[PDB]
Amino acid sequence: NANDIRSKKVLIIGAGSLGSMIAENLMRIGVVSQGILDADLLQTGNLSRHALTMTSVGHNKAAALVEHLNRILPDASARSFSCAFPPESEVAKNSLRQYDVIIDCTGDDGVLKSLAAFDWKSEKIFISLAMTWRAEGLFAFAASETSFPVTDASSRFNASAVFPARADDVQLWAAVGTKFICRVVSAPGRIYEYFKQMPDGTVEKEPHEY
Amino acid sequence: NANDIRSKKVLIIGAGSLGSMIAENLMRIGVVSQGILDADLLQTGNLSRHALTMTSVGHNKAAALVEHLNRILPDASARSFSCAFPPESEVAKNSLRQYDVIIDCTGDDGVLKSLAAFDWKSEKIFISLAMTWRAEGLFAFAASETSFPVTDASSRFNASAGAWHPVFPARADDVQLWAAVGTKFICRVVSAPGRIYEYFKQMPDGTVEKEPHEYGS
Amino acid sequence: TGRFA
Amino acid sequence: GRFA
Repeated sequence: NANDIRSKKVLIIGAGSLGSMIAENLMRIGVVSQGILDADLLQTGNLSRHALTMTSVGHNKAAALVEHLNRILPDASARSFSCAFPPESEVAKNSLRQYDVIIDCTGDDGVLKSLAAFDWKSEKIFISLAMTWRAEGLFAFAASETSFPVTDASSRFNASAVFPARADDVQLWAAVGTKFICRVVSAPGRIYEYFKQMPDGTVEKEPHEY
Repeated sequence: NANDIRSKKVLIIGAGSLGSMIAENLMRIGVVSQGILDADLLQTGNLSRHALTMTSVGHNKAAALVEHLNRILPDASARSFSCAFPPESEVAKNSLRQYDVIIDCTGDDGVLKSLAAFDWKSEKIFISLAMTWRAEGLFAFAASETSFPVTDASSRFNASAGAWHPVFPARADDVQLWAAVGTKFICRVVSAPGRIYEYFKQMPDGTVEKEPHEYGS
Repeated sequence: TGRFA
Repeated sequence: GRFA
């Protein structure tokens, strides 16, 4: 059960299109101890490819997502962080250090660097997930380290790098990405996979051979 | 325009795991005129593989799903049918006959037979979507007819026939995967209607394959 | 065939 | 960067 994600405290950085859908999937399978970190408001333009609805527009994305997540299962125990990463409070920093699995769903290079500069104080499972801009592909990176390996993650993304992304595109990658997360936590290590979707929704894969 | 699902009236029979997620996907892409038909109440056991939350436990699945769908877009116009198919009311039957695309998401052979015996009164796009037992695969059938071809659909189905592995019970991520693939199937069928059958399979390495093979190696 | 939705 |  030390390789069961359901027993892990999981932090999701980024409560946008991909992160919100991944968080919902993880909650439904029983990952009840989730932290959601996002400083930005949910915008009406987001709803074409988001987990939430108009009732959350204008609210903080993390707080609104957590309210939703905690209504999915009786034992849901999601907590919101409405600050940017990294927090300023040492209290907030210690709160983030309690999580076992750190999932970056921002697509932001600045967040990759912040993860590497943050002092996590112990070994974490790090996962970074993001899509190409038309959602034709999914970058999937994982590492089990005391510090996030930004240099390796960047080189993997760079080596891998037809209409606007729709809800079905993002839900497809949230599902693939949820399965990736579960596979990583079950057998942690240095892992990189790049997925591509075909027009009929089939999915091909190219893993990196370390 | 005439092949654009967003301009079509779409009926989804079955507001369970797969139907609820497909309905949400279709609303987010702009399919505002949806009908949802289901006689059952949402129960706590459904929550691990559904679009809805605990706030809908004890409510009719179709009525609750429609309330959710209508909160997604300002022009959403989802309507619920809280009954089994077919409805007894002739007014309700005529309401169902107004839909252009009829999507069966029940996995129930009795519903396929009912679809074929119902008098739709004009040509429809019929779609039948369902997963295998452990969600290892997805059955995807479509026809453009006045009467649903139950015999051909059944023939195609029979011919094809950690906890993340496809060979484990179905989880939310499994249903979302097939709701996504199924939504794409729905869009492709309506864009180019005809008799189409495809069988999808998810693999342990995360990939998704189709029979017959079309794209890639 | 067993089908589920 | 990337899209998420």
